[PDB]
Amino acid sequence: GGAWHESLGKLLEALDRPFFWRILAQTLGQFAPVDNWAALIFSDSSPLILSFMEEEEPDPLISRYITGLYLQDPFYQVSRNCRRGGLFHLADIVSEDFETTEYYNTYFAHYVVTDEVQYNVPLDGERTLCLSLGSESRFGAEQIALFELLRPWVIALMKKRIHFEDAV
Amino acid sequence: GGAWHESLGKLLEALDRPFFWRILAQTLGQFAPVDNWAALIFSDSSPLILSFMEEEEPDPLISRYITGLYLQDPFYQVSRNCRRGGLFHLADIVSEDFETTEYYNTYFAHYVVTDEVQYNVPLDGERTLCLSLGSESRFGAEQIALFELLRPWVIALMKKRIHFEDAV
Repeated sequence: GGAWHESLGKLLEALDRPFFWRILAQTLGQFAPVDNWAALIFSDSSPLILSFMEEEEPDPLISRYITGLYLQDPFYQVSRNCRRGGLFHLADIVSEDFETTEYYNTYFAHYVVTDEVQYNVPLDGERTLCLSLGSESRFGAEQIALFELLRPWVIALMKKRIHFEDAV
Repeated sequence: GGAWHESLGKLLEALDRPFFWRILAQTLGQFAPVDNWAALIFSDSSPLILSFMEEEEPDPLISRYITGLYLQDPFYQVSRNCRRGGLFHLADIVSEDFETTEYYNTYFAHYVVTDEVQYNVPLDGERTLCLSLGSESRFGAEQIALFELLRPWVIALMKKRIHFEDAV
């Protein structure tokens, strides 16, 4: 104990700061091999990217994701199909032709690499706030178990962060 | 473990709700004999009471506190003298004539009873956000130690709660 309370305080303190999502991903990365991350809102229009690890001349892959490739992102599709939200692991939500999509060979291979989980937080009838955590290795059952253990306050925090998002 | 993460989630979820201070005091009351509580902002004018356990025909003692008796409250005086804020325990901050003040025999005896601690969070050069936790028994060293252990995220949370206070 001890160090966890100071970690929590630093995370709560960042709730109204630009680097909040970086601190949340780094906090969760203490329990799991989080190698990349993105925070975004899915909806019936283009995804709104709130923050991501490699954020900055923008990579044309980001624009391609926003203007169409996100339609092939299994995590976007689950946001339309599982309207209660939750915690999703890549292997549980892919179609069989996932590996044949352009999304897989362009955006995914670069920004996610191997495995992914996402916290999905419905914001209203149309919008879903999502925190994607990617790994160059695999998230195992012990990591998924941890993500579920922490989920009560992860999703509470995410929902409260919306108040300090200006694009929203 | 386990139950603590759900407690934290319920507290973070309440951050924009009227009952936030009640949930914070009840969360801390799991570690200590918190029998009463109040959240308030001290300044160079009258105290602004944000929430308190017995909140509701108002007790004329509350009005008396706000219009003058707070000047004899050792926790108000420490907010003027210790401008970094912190965690304060009653016995460490009283004057010797504390027990002879009207405040002691009227407001304190009713609303606090025996012992008190307060988290003090400076808001600017003049205002101090305070969470008072009172007990009909004494807070011992083990309880003070706990309050200090949790303090990093208690005060981070308190500061963030200001965004959802409308009177402010």
